[PDB]
Amino acid sequence: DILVVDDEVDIRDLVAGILSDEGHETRTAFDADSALAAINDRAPRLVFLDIWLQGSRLDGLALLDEIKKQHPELPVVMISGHGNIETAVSAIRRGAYDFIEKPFKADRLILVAERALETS
Repeated sequence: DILVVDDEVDIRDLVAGILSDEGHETRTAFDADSALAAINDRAPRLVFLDIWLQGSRLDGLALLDEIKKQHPELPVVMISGHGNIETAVSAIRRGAYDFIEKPFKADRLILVAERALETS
């Protein structure tokens, strides 16, 4: 499976839509509790995780740490905004595979998803 964790419904729908159109089965979550429950239900192949997760008990990086602690082999790709490159590089230092910055194109998203799925 491939889990998309983002409180921003528009970006989450766009990401899930692009990946589903490419032939991947997608699952969505909107915070730390919904994401952790979805992974414990069935471990996904890949996770796309928003760096903020506004309204969540745990923000994107605090959730990344939790996912990495519980599932070290599970690749996590961050999704960030303009001016967040230092937070995205901090996420890579903490185990994130990569990051994608908004506004992003579909081919870029599929490429990073592809690249993350090969390292196994």
